Amino acid sequence: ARQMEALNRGLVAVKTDGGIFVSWRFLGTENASVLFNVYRDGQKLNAAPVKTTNYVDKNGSAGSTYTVRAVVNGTEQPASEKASVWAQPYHSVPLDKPAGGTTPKGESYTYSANDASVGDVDGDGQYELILKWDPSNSKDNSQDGYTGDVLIDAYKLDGTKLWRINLGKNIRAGAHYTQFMVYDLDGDGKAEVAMKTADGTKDGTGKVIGNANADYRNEQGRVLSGPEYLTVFQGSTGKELVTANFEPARGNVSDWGDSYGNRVDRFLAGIAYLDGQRPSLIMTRGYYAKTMLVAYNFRDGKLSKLWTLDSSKSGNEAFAGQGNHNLSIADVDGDGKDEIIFGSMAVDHDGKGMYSTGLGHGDALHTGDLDPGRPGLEVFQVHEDKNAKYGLSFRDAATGKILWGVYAGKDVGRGMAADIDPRYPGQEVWANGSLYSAKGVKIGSGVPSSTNFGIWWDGDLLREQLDSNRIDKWDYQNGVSKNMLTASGAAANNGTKATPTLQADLLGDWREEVVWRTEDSSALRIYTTTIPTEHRLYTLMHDPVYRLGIAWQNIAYNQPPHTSFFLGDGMAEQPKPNMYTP
Ligand SMILES: C[C@@H]1O[C@@H](O)[C@H](O)[C@H](O)[C@H]1O
Ligand SMILES: C[C@@H]1O[C@@H](O)[C@H](O)[C@H](O)[C@H]1O
Ligand SMILES: C[C@@H]1O[C@@H](O)[C@H](O)[C@H](O)[C@H]1O
Ligand SMILES: C[C@@H]1O[C@@H](O)[C@H](O)[C@H](O)[C@H]1O
Ligand SMILES: [Ca+2]
Ligand SMILES: [Ca+2]
Ligand SMILES: [Ca+2]
Ligand SMILES: [Ca+2]
Ligand SMILES: [Ca+2]
Ligand SMILES: [Ca+2]
Ligand SMILES: [Ca+2]
Ligand SMILES: [Ca+2]
Ligand SMILES: [Ca+2]
Ligand SMILES: [Ca+2]
Repeated sequence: ARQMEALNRGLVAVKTDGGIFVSWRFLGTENASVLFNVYRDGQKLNAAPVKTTNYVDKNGSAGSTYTVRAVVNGTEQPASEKASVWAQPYHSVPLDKPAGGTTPKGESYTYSANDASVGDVDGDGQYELILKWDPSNSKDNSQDGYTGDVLIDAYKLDGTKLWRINLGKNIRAGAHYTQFMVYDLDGDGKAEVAMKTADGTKDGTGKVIGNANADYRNEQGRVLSGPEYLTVFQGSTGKELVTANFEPARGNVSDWGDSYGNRVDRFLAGIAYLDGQRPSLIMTRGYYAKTMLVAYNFRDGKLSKLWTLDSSKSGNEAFAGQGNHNLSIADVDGDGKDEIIFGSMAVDHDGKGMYSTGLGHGDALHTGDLDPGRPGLEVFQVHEDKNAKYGLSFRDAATGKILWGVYAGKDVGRGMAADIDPRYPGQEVWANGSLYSAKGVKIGSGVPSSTNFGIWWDGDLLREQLDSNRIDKWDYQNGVSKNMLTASGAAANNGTKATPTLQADLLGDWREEVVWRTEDSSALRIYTTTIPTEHRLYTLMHDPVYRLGIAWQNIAYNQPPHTSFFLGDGMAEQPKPNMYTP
């Protein structure tokens, strides 16, 4: 059994024209025989216990409050936490927008709300939002220039700002720099926050790490010298718990494949259950050429290093040049322990390189049960090298064997995987203007109008699409996308990537919520679906691959999360998660 979060009922109630829509979690600790009673202000609404974890109360009002009681072995359990009614289709979390600044070159910049993650920092079973702020002069690794400070905040859903960490002048702003992990690493029931830090990083209590005044910014506005640190911060306070020297260490900038400072600063990170029971922290560096991955534990108040994979070591040459601007984490070989899907290569739970497809770097990656007729997980990936044998590859996750691929002869920058067509079993995949079945059979002539995120939003087991401030649904019979939601007043992030601040099943039933910032970053808006469903599934945060996907969603070029099992049309009934909570 794996350590997973002790979650509350996640009860939510939302005003609609047809009454109050109520939804809640089916928890990983609950059996299939569990049913529910719904109460409005202490009065039961349903004559018989309901199975599905959504309910429409036609008689409810904006002033109503709700509780749910589980019915276990014929006996009603204590009431859930109380839920009030959302007067809007989204819940707003007001933000403390940081003031703008000026760089040493006299350039002004302002802040916008950017990537988020979630963790329960106080252990009450409700997630907090951990938000990264982005200065308007943040930089790709290919670009020279100074950047504003990167700020990381924690908010409760009620709008309480718990803390701000300022990573300081020695941490450059941009997609590929700070990769922040939020997770209960030590198993006490409370999340911590881990990331790369430097001299001058200021914790949530205002304490500066290392050499407070050291300035290692070069004239390119890059930080290519000086110490580098790894810090675990307390989730509730942002206080520094432990700081160690960061590995993978920089060495020489040129070790990584250029001298101007691009390849050296290509970071990814993850949470992986390397021991099959408890989480470990993964920090990576490099992917275009030299590539390193290091694993750590944070347990019993100590940070410990577990292993290193270094492509520059004799025997590891095949593990250079393969990584994406993203990764996945999953138990692919069935031993209960997590492996790392690092673009075109994979790394075992003990840090040993498993395989490389040799197809090289790409920009999108999907690891899940894509072909439910083929035992094991599958990885769908796209490839940037115009001379790659395949521009899109669909492989056995464990062995790396290519099941099918298609030559593109060009950079294929986007690819998606989602069950959008029930006429073909399993998840469809699309890239480079074509849609395919899980078996590689081209379907029709179109593709969905986005190739970004997949989201479970409506009531059916097919997956919808998310891009920018929109949720769309694929009309598979007619081969066209149609809009389901346009979140007016909400904005996506990261320029052409057009990503939400976060997509995750963070409250209510199994459908995924979306967190988008407002245009002016004065608030985050959490949208939860009010489309009824006949289906009950365990909260996705209790799935061992989905939960890990939420932890890495922020990293570099944000990718959508996947479940460890096939969730889609014609799916088998999912088994209870094998888990315990702290
Ligand atoms: C942009 C940058 O922001 C902070 O790190 C400090 O105020 C520093 O002096 C300034 O140069
Ligand atoms: C306010 C504080 O001032 C100095 O100690 C450093 O510049 C540090 O990075 C900054 O956070
Ligand atoms: C400006 C922005 O920066 C990063 O998020 C990505 O490179 C994206 O494609 C670009 O549009
Ligand atoms: C939309 C906007 O685009 C780019 O300029 C930056 O990457 C920023 O972080 C993002 O939110
Ligand atoms: Ca909490
Ligand atoms: Ca903890
Ligand atoms: Ca495994
Ligand atoms: Ca293994
Ligand atoms: Ca790329
Ligand atoms: Ca499979
Ligand atoms: Ca399908
Ligand atoms: Ca659906
Ligand atoms: Ca939900
Ligand atoms: Ca990102």
